[PDB]
Amino acid sequence: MENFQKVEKIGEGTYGVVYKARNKLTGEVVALKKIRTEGVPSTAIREISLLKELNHPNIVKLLDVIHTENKLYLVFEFLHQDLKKFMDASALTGIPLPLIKSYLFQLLQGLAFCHSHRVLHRDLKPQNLLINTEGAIKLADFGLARAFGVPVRTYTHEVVTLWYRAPEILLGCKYYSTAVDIWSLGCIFAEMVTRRALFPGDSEIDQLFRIFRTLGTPDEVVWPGVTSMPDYKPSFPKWARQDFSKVVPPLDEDGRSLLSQMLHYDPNKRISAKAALAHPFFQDVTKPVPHLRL
Ligand SMILES: NC(=O)c1cc([N+](=O)[O-])ccc1NCc1ccc(Cl)nc1
Repeated sequence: MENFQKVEKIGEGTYGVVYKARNKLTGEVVALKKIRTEGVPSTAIREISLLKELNHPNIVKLLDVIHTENKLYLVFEFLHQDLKKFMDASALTGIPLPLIKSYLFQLLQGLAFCHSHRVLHRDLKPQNLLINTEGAIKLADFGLARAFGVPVRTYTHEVVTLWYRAPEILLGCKYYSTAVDIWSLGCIFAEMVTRRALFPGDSEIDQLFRIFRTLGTPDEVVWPGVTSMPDYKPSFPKWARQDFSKVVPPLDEDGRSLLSQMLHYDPNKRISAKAALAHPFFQDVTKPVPHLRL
């Protein structure tokens, strides 16, 4: 590192390996992601560079985009833990409702900000949500999907998680909208509540059918235009919708109501982040401190 000092290898992101590193000069501790290939598309560097100006308290700060030696590195502010690890650590007792609500409220503020600036995430998941000791939670990797390209694999034959993908993406829609992020966040909200992934599909069709088995196979009534989607097949089985009370028990009606609006099939009916922030569920929102063991 011409200016760093790898503290250790965090993990293996969807784009490349991620390291915790310390800037030798400033002494700042950061997350360094080496991006995956043979020249680095100039189209990508310009788009990524624009994300440096996208700051909000609930968005992981992109500190630098380094294009040198024909390689691409992204330098991000560092946070000590992700929501996936936190949920596993809170598996026995569950994350307290006040903290679940605080986190959801903060993530929606983060999404409202990105979306108002025409920036989508497209691949939200527990591992991309970072938390600190102060009770803050932040979204990591916003806009990388568009700037770069389709995921599929990390960089070393690793299985892409489809659990949080919106149905319109699974049905082959080529144009993503802000709604895909709201869907993923609804899936995460449900998971924090029940302590089990809502739709743990192990293939694109299994993912789609797990959604259908729970929310009902969509039709033209609830989702105008669904039967004309690229990958829609008239042969899809027709499952009846399950009662929401059985999906995320023992969540209260305010919570179930908000979740139902975040999981509407029609992306156009799906609630926006701005509107979700005003939902009665957040009437008593607070900002608790989590018990974090680092
Ligand atoms: N910005 C970051 O700090 C960060 C970035 C990526 N990533 O993919 O670019 C992954 C995890 C991250 N932190 C959470 C974390 C998790 C585990 C450990 Cl040991 N230490 C920190």
